Amino acid sequence: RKQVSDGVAHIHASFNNTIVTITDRQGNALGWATAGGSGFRGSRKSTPFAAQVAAERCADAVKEYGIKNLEVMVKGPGPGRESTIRALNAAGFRITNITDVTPIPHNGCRPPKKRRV
Amino acid sequence: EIDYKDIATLKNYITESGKIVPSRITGTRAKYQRQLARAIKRARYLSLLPYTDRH
Amino acid sequence: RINGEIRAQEVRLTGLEGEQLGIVSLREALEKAEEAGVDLVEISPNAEPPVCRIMDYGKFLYEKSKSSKEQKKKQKVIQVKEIKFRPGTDEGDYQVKLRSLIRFLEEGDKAKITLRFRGREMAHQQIGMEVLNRVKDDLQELAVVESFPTKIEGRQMIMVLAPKKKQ
Amino acid sequence: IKVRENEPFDVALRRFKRSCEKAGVLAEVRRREFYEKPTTERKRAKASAVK
RNA sequence: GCGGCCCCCUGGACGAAGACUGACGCUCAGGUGCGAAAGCGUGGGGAGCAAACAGGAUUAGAUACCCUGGUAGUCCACGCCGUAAACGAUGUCGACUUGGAGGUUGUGCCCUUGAGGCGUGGCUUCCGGAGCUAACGCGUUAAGUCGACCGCCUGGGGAGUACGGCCGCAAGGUUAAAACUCAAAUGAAUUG
Repeated sequence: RKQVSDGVAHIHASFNNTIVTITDRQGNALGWATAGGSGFRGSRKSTPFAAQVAAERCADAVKEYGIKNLEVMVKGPGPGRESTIRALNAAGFRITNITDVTPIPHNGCRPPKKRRV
Repeated sequence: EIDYKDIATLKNYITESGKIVPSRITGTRAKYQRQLARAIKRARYLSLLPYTDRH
Repeated sequence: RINGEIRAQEVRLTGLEGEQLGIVSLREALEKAEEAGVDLVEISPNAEPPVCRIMDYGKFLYEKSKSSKEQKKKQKVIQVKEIKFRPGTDEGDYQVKLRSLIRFLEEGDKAKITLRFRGREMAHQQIGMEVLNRVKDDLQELAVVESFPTKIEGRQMIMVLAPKKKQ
Repeated sequence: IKVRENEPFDVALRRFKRSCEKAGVLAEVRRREFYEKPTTERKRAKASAVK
């Protein structure tokens, strides 16, 4: 619906997270999905197969509109990040951008220390 | 050499992002890259080249 | 059952505020959920008719998760407790062990006790039963016996106490 | 870091920019902070790889 | 111990030729100052995560190894504290003694003619001669041969504590305690 050929695909691959979100310029909700919402509770959520199944999950949740291409907000070096896009780019549509928006803070804050393992 | 007004020539020594290329690749003398880095930072202050290319 | 996985001809649909919507087509509910911009979860598929509850997706998800999670933490705080006892007991480290054991028991945790007999006690089970009685003797009003030992398994003993509950 | 990636490649080809961003250092500082140790660990590859 | 860019004071360091003073030098007992971080006093802040502390999982467990919060605290203002594996585990100053491969900094000349040689200093690493060492190793910046002057050591544990004194209300810091016990604690190097 209302093809514009430009939009945003926010993706964030974390150690226990990987998601895709679809929106246009303004940001009224269009589509999104969560790997945790796809199941895979435990150490399975961000796994590449869970990553890619959530990817085609989000894609299917957003195929209703049929617009040609968007931007991809690539974020998070967590597990996956490739099976996600590999399931996404396989949609057949055109892709416009790949951007690792993950900032480079320069002496920002002191992070935690406790974890020994 | 001691100049800073050759941003076109200076652009050869920066990355696509404009990041600071070590002499390990370029092979320039340390004295020269010192002044070059000074000039690059000052140009960055003047917004001739951005902090990074995603701006 | 999600989206097209729903197969029951008639389902019981209730509104967000709890109004009785009766039995309606799944298409209208799916359209309302899609406009509601979130995911769809069905609770009980095996019921006839299946029960469907509509609330914003992870709002209700993690609210019920909070309820279950706090109910899980309602159970007693679990470390693991086990301190051995030996008949070859000295003067004060006896009290050290006794204080450790009562400290762990006052924590209200499950019982876990292992007792090793010193060597040749299999022919001298009298000292073992006597020291066990003395444990009962020193825990007359302090501990309660659940099972009385009659058989020796290797060099230790399998026995479980019970917590004193105010009844 | 913004690039206009297209269909056929479908994978990577951003090694230079990924190395520049280098999320590993921020991941490591996320857990524990030291301020001192890496200096000792270095100066070994150059010293060893000579013959 | 010191790293973005600007503006005021600047012990140093070496290269050049010249210049004039004419021994004016070294260690320096006590004495004097500086001095990692934590911490303690009065004023503002907590993005930061974490001391304690709060919720959970855990084996033979002992507040434990991981999770979610979290106070001091770290930053500027003044004072105190003066200790650290404050180690190159090498007190300071001067003189002599095989050779090589480095970077780094500078002047002189001749082809700067590109990215050569020359004499430069200070450090840097790898070497390794002789020599020195118990060995490991060190090895023109010697742990080589000498010179001059301070500091410090005399078995182990007892013990950097007993006391006194000194300094700091504060935490503590320097001077140093025997009786008793042991026949040993050691350092480097060969087979699993």
